Amino acid sequence: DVVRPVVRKLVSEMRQNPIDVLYRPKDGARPDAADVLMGMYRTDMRHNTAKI
Amino acid sequence: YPYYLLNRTDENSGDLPTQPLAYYENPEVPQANAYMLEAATSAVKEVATLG
Repeated sequence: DVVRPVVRKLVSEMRQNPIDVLYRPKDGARPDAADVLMGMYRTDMRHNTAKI
Repeated sequence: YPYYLLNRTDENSGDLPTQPLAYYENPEVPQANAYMLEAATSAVKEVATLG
């Protein structure tokens, strides 16, 4: 193999920068409108199944 | 001994021809084997990375 180490490097590089949703309120929305839905999203998408 | 004496004459012939001396060629480890050893070592070094 001369290509698989490249795949390993790319996978490790992108695993070092996790990305997840971040809800934000609308322009005219209240400055605390997104807290409850974001909290529920964190609650649901924190188990091992989501990361896997 | 400071010499290496050789017989010069043969009975039923003239002098010994005494062709130039030949030696068994030294073992070589053909460069195919060495080059493939280097290639295999380099390959193992490249794949032996988890990142």
